[PDB]
Amino acid sequence: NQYYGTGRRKSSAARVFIKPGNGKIVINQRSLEQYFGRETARMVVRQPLELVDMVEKLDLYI
Amino acid sequence: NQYYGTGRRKSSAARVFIKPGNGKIVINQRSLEQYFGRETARMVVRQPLELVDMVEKLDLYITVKGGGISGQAGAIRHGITRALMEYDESLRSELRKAGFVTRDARQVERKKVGLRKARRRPQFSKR
Amino acid sequence: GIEQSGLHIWSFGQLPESYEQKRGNYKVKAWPALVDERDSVAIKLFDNPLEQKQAMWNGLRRLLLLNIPSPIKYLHEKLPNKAKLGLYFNPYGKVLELIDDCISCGVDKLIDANGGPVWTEEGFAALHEKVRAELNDTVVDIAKQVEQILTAVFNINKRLKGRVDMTMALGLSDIKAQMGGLVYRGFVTGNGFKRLGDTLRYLQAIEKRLEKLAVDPHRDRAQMLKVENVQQAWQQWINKLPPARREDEDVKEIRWMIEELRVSYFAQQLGTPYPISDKRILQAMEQISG
Amino acid sequence: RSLKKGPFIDLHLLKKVEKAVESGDKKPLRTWSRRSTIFPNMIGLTIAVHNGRQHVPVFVTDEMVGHKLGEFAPTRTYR
Amino acid sequence: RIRIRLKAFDHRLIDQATAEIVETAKRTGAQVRGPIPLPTRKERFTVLISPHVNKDARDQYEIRTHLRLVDIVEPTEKTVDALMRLDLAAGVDVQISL
RNA sequence: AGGGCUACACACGUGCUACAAUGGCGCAUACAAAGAGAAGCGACCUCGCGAGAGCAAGCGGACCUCAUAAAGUGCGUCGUAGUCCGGAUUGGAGUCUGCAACUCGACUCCAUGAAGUCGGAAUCGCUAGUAAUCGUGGAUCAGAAUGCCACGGUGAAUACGU
Repeated sequence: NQYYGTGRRKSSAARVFIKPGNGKIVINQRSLEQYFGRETARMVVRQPLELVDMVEKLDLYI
Repeated sequence: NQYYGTGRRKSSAARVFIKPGNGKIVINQRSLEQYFGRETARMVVRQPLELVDMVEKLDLYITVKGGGISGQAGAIRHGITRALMEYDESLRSELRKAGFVTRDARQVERKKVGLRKARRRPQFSKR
Repeated sequence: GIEQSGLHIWSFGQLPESYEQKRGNYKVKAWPALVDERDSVAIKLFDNPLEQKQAMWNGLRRLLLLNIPSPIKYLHEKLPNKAKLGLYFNPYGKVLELIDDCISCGVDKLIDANGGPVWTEEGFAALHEKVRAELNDTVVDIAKQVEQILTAVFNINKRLKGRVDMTMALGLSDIKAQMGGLVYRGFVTGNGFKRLGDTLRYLQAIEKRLEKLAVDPHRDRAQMLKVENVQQAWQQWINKLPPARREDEDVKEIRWMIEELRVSYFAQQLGTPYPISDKRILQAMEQISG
Repeated sequence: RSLKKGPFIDLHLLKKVEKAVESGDKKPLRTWSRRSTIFPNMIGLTIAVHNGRQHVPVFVTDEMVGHKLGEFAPTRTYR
Repeated sequence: RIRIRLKAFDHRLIDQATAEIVETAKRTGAQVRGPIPLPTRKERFTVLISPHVNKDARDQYEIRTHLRLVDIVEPTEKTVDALMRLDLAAGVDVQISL
């Protein structure tokens, strides 16, 4: 029950793996609070989930 | 491989199953002499079978639901006259000629406003 | 002819543990047992001692309830009528078959307390006199505990039926599944005397689920994800086993392990007989995968 | 015929009747509640029941107690 | 196992409701039992049309409440999370019994 | 707040029930449709002769309840008698609703047993599932229908003709 998505930008690549959960997110084996320090980056990582209100339905290994 | 028909009548509808046999009839898991044999309409259920040939040489499991006694009997009647459709137009023609393939169109109709019943108007007085 | 039919009284003496004959060079083995006929008892041959034991067990229950002078009508007469209305809480409706099942749950409890099924008429009489002297009054506990578990079923039914929301209905579907797993046709003889208290604990956990359910789906959602994952693990593990290993008892306690896990998630004021976590269910399953 | 559980009286009529009979018969008691039932403590007393315009006085004997106040006061006057 | 019931006054509108429900259910799940129709609550009224006289001058009306069932068999969290927040129909209401 | 709208020498309207044997009564027995229900319909069990009462589920309802459809049929009986017809009226005693039933509810138990043996002048409705007859539900409504609106059962006769 593991599903796959990929994301590419200028010189970047992200692999994301979906679990049903409660709303925990881990990037590169650290939390997003000790990761990205800029709040609009927090906005752009939450905004797909916040658009379709699955924001605490799942967990996601990124 | 089973003769089948469905007949309808006033507030009633019947499912009839017929197979080649030797004369038995079963209505709602009961016998015809038990279910109509003590009152009227015990003969309308059988009579198309005596008019058509092979009167003994079939046997039939029939059921009927809804309506009263004569409505149920007429439903059985129309169901049988349909259910012999596997026997072809060679006897369907004379069956319609006797006038039995037609579904009866009569139903009890509604009470109206300002009327005691169907058409009986309350008494008109004083002119 | 040891193998007969229409039998009603243990005149068999020392019933054969095994049957053996010889044909030419080689022997032929079998296992004779009793058979329930719902009217009487028979004796039939079998080819496996375990299913022989089950068949003789069933026929012994039928023979015992026939030889005891009316424990069925005795318990019908002496049973409390408020308890009988608690039995009338049955969605199935019939109460006489429920009392039949509870008397059977008395009978296997007393046979287990006396040391299991025996082959001899002396053991038959030794168990029979005691189940006469004690069966008529030990099943009052079974009857009142079925009354209590039916009051639990009553309360959980009055919670599940009615105005329901889909955020509730996620939990209520699993509650329905647990209800179907626990209560069924003859559930008291289905689970046995040793598990009747544990089922009351299970319905206490079912009760304690709903207060957290009505205030927060999400914590309930995550814990039901945990239960769901161990449940699908249970299905995919128990469905690959050999068919005897799909019906044995040692593979049968893992459902009760999952129910104790449900207790350990939702109602820890009640407790479990032993500490249990998902790691413990998995170490159990790869421990007994064989 | 009526409530079995308690033949009816008005509360103020009950307390007026008690404060009349315990103090003795001294004044004809005027009242409106025809719905009330006559009791044995009322026997020998004089009541003045409303018929719509005035009060008809009634004396209370033994067999009054099976009947109510309203039967002894016609309000429709047919000549 | 999930008994989905719809009540409306407009049979057309409740067909577009049932079509949405059954199509989303087939889309993200399995084993629908179709849009089960039930006998309409056919509720009968008659009142007077004159304000004072004419007992025989009346008018007759009715309510046709249409019923539907769906009965999803597998209550999978995926398909119920899809079927929620997406029914959104104007003139129906919903029962979700177990 | 009470009374009155419910009175009474009378006249008229529309209906209900009868004057019976094509029936009255007892036992047994078969077949419908449609509608209602949450301050609601209210199973089952128990009490009473019953109205109902105690307990009390199920049912926001193709599930549960109202709900036993009744005329119909097979037996036994009455026997043409105001008669086992009809039930008015009246007396006692109760059941429910509602703060409360006298004016001024409905219903049940017992007892009573009118008038009435098919009705003048005249006059009404009805052309087929119709007339006639037999029950059932609803709205109003706490309680209150022989009223009104629906539902089905059996089931006609006659129409030459203007």
